[PDB]
Amino acid sequence: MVNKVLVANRGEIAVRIIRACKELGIPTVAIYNEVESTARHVKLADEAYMIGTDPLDTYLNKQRIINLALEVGADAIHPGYGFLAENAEFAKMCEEAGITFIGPHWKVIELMGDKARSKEVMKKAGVPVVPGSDGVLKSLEEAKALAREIGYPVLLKATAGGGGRGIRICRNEEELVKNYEQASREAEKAFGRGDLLLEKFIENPKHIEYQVLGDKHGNVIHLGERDCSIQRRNQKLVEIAPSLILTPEKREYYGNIVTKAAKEIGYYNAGTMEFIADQEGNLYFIEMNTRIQVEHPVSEMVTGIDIVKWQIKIAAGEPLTIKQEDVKFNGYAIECRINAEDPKKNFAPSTRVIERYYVPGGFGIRVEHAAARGFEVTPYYDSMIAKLITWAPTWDEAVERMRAALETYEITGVKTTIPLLINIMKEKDFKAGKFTTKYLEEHPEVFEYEE
Amino acid sequence: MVNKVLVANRGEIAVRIIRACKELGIPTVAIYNEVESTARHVKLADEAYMIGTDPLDTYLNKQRIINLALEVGADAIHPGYGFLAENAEFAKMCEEAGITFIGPHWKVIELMGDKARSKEVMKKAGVPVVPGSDGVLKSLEEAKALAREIGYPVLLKATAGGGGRGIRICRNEEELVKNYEQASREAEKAFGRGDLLLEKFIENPKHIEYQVLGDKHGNVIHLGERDCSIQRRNQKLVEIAPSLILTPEKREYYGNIVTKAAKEIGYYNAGTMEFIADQEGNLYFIEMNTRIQVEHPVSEMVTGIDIVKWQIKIAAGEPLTIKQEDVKFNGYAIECRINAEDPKKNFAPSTRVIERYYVPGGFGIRVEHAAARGFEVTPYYDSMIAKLITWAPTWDEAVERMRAALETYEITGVKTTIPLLINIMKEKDFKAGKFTTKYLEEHPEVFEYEE
Repeated sequence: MVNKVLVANRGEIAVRIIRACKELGIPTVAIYNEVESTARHVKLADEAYMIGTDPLDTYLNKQRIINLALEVGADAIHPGYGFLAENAEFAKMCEEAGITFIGPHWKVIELMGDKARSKEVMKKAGVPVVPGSDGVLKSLEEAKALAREIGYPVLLKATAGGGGRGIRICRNEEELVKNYEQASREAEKAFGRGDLLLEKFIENPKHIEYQVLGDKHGNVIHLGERDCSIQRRNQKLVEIAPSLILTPEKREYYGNIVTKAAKEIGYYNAGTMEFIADQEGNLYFIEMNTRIQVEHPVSEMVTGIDIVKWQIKIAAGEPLTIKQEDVKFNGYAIECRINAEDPKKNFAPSTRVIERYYVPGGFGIRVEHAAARGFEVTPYYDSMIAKLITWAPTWDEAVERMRAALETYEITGVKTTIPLLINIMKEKDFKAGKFTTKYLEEHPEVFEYEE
Repeated sequence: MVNKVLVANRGEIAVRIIRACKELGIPTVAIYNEVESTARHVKLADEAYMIGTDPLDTYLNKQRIINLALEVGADAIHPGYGFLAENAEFAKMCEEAGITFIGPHWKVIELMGDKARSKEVMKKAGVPVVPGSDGVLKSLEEAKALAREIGYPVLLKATAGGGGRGIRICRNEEELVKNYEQASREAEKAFGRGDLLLEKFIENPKHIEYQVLGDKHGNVIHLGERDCSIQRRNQKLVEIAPSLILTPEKREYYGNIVTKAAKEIGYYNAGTMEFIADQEGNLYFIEMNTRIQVEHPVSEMVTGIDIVKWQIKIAAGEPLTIKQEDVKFNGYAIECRINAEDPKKNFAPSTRVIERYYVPGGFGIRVEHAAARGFEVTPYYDSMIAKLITWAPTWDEAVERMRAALETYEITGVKTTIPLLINIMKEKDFKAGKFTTKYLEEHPEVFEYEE
C-alpha cells in the first residue's frame, strides 16, 4: 500500500525518487538536516521536515523516521541507497509499524548482509563463486592437487597464528611449494596453526554486475549487466551498460543464473549481484546490494525500463508486467561521476560552494543532479555533484558523446573530476574498450591536465 | 566538404549545432555581437569572433560572414533556423565562394520561398492543398457549384476594388448567395471588380507538419509528423510527436506523398512541410521551411534519429543510410518552450537577468538550452530560455512526465511560461488529447495562476 512516500534520503537520489513519485501522482515527504535547509529535494517535495541532532542522525535514526511517517500519514518509505537502505532492522520495524518498505523483504536483506554466508547461499543456488579450498588446507599434497584443478595462478594465505598474514601469489607449482613451506614455517615459530587457505587468483579483474528486478508474485527478471571496473580506492567513477566482454548468449546464461538464484531466496524489488570477471569473461559472484544502485541509469538507458518507478509499483503490490524475453539491449550508455574532489591529490574532497554551473543537454544526454549555483559540498555527506549519462548506438559514439558533454559542463568554485574524466574518454585503451579495475593505476597519464 | 564549421547563429540552436560537430570531431567557429560576449555558444566553440555593427547585423551580413569563414578556413556553414537560414542569396554566395552551405540547394530555397508559387509546385507534385476557386469566380452559379463539390463551410473574399476585404464565412448555400450579393454590391459602388475568390474553410484546424530528410544521392525519407497546434499569436508553445490524429497507415500515406514531392523538386538535407488538418484528419499543404526546425527534438525522441548530425553528414556528401522502412515511431514526445515572457500581459518579453536556475533531469527528460545564472534576455533576439522535451511510452505518461519536469524547473529574475505550461498539462482536454490551434483561446482558465 503506497499513498504517500517519505524519502529517507537526500542529494541526487532523493530527487530521482521524488520525480518518480511525482510522475505516479504520489505525494512525497522529505527529511533533511539544518545544514541542507536549501537542498533540492527539500524544495521539490510536497512536505519537508528538518529532523535530527546531527547531519548523519537525520537519516539514520530509525524510530524518529518511522514515527514521522506515521505522524504525517506516509504509508511507504523509500531508502534510496546508503544510510538505512540495507538495514534489515529498519525494514523489519517498518513492516511491524504497517509501513511499506520499498525494497526486498527484511529477512532477505539480513541474509545478504552476511557476505560470507550469502556467498554460500548463492553457491548452493547454482551461482558461480571463486573456487578455492574447502576450509583449511590439509597438506601440501592437497594444495598441489587443488591448484591443478582450479588452475594457476592461485593465492595462499594464513588466517590464524602469529605468522605473516600477507597474501601470497603462486604462479606455478614451484611457487606454491615454496610459499606453502615459508608460510607453515612462520606459523610454527609462532607456536600455532596457520589455517592456510588457497583461492583461485582472478588477476586484472573486471567488475561486472547484474541488475535484478522482481515483483512480489514470483516474476523476477534481470536487466543485463554493468561494467564498473573504472574505480579508485574502490570508488566508482565511470560505469557502462551493457558490458563489452559478454556476448548475448553469455549475457543470458549468467542472467538466468542470476534470476534463478534470486527467485530461490524470495528476492523482490530492485537488487544488484556483483561479480568479478576474468580475462576470458568468466564471472564469479562476490556479493549483492539489496537496494537501488547508484549507477542504475545506464541500465535504464539500454533497456528503456524505469527501475525506480518499478520499485514503487512493486512495493505497492503491482505485478511486474515484463517477461525476460521482452528485455532488449539497445546501444551503449556511459555514466561519469561528477564529484567535488581533486584526483591529483588522491581525490581529496572540495568542501566548497559552486559558483558558475552550466548543465549540458541534447540528444542522448541525461543528467541526474540536485545542483545549481550556491550548491554546497559539506564535509558530512558524499562529494557527488551530478551523474552525467550518455547513450549512443555504438561504443565509440557513446565515448565521443560523453567527452563532448563533459567538455561543455561548466562548474567553478570547486575542483571536480571533469578534467580527469575528459582525459579517460581520450585515452587510447578506454576508446578501444580495453580496461580493468586497475585502469587508473595503469594510466597515470590521465591525471596530467592544465591546472 | 566539411572540415571546419562556422555556426551562423546563436542561442540554443548554436549550442545544438556545436554539440553535433564536437561529437563528429569537427572544429567549430562561433560569431556573436558584443552584447552577448558571454553567451554559451561563444564559450563552447573552438574559435569565436565578435562581428557586426549592431545585434542583428552580426548574423545578417552575408559577405562579412562568408569572408570570415574564408579567413579562418571554415569550409562549411550551418545557419540553424531564422536569420540567413532560408536566404537563397546567401546560400548561393556560399556555393560560389566554395563554402558548403548546410541546407538544401539555393534554387530549392528560392522556389520554396515563394509561398503561393511553391503551393502550385507541390500541388502538381501530388501534394493536397486547400481546395477553392481556380482564380476569380465567374459567377454566383459557378460559386454554388464549386461549393457543393468542395463541401461547406466555405470562404468568400474580395481581392480587388474598394469594397470590403474581410473574409466571409458561408455555412450553407443561402449564406453563400447572400455573401456573394453583398460582396459584389460593395464592389459596384466602388466602381471596380471584386475579384472574388472562394476557398474551403478548414475550421478549428490542427497544425500538422512532416519532417523531411534526404541525402544528395536521391534517398529522401520522412521522420513522421508533429502536431504544433498549441500556439499564441501564431507563436509555438507546445509541440508533440507523433500526432494523435494520424493512424500508422495515414501517417505513411501522407509521408510518402511528402517524400515523393520532395524528391521531385530535388530537395536534400533537412526540411519541414507544414499542413493544416481538419477534424477528420485530412491534411492540406500550406508551406515548407527549408531548414532545421526549432521543434526537431520531439521527432528525434520518437524515431531515435539525430537530425542535426545528419544535416552535417549529408552536407559532407555522405549517403543517408536509413531506408523509409527503418523509420519507427516509439512512444510520444512533448516539447514546451520556456520563454522569458508574461502570458498574462499577452506574452510581453521579460528582458531581464536570470538569478536562480535549476534544470530538471531524469529518465525521458531532455533539455536544449544555453542558460545559467546570469543569462540575459536582451531586446534584440528571441525570448527563449530553454526547450524542455519529455518522452514516454504513452500519451498520458508523457503529459505527466512533462508536468513533473516543469514543476521542478526553477527560474527566477524573470517571468516565464512555466506556470502557463503547467496548467495546460493539468487541463482536462489537453490530457485527453483534445486540442486545436485555438486551444488557448478556448481555455482562458490556463492563464489563471498564483502571481
